[PDB]
Amino acid sequence: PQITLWKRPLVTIRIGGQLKEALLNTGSDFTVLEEMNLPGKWKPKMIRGIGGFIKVRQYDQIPVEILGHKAIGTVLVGPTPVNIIGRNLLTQIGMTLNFPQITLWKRPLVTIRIGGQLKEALLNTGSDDTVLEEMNLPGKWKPKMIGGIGGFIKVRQYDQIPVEILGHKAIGTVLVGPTPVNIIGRNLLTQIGMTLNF
Amino acid sequence: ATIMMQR
Repeated sequence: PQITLWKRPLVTIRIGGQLKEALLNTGSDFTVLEEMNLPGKWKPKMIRGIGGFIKVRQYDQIPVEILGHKAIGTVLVGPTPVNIIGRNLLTQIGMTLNFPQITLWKRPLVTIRIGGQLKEALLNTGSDDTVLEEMNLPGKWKPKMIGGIGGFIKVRQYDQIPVEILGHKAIGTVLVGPTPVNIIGRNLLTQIGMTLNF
Repeated sequence: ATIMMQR
C-alpha cells in the first residue's frame, strides 16, 4: 500500500483488543502510546521532543497490530496527545519513505540547502510543519507559537522560503526555534512528492 | 529516544 502525506498519517492500531488511533512517525525513534495499562514489567525512561522531555514507562515485547501487520517490540507509555508509531515498529512492518526509496532502520536525515547553507534535517511524517534550529533567514517573519511538551514554544514563521531537499525544490513555510533536531514536516514533504509505503 | 511530533 501507499499512504499520502496531505493529511496526518493516522492509522488505527490494536493492542490486546484495545483499538487506538496512532500517527506514523518517521521522526520518532520509538513508539509512544497514550496512557494505558499494559501487562508486564516496565522501567521509567525520559524521551525528548520539541518543548523538552516527558517521563514514560518502557514495556518490551508488546504486540501491536498495524494495518494488518504484527509488530512486536518496545512501547513507551506516557502522557502523549497522539499515539506515535516510531521507527522501531515501522521498520518491522516494512514501511519506507518514497518519492527513490528511504528505509527507516536509521534516522532519515538528509542534507538540505536553505539560504545558501547546507544543514542536516530529519524527514518527519509526524510533523505538520518544518522547524529549524536558530538561524537567520531573509524576509518578514511573524511570531508564532507551536505546541510542544509542557506547553507552547515560541518560533519565528517565515513564508515562501526556498528549500532544496534530496534534489527537489520546495518553496514554503519554515519555522525557526528551539527544536532538538531540524525537521522537515509534511508541508514540505508533500511538495517534494514523498509518500509512506510498505 | 528522540520522538519528534508537531501539530
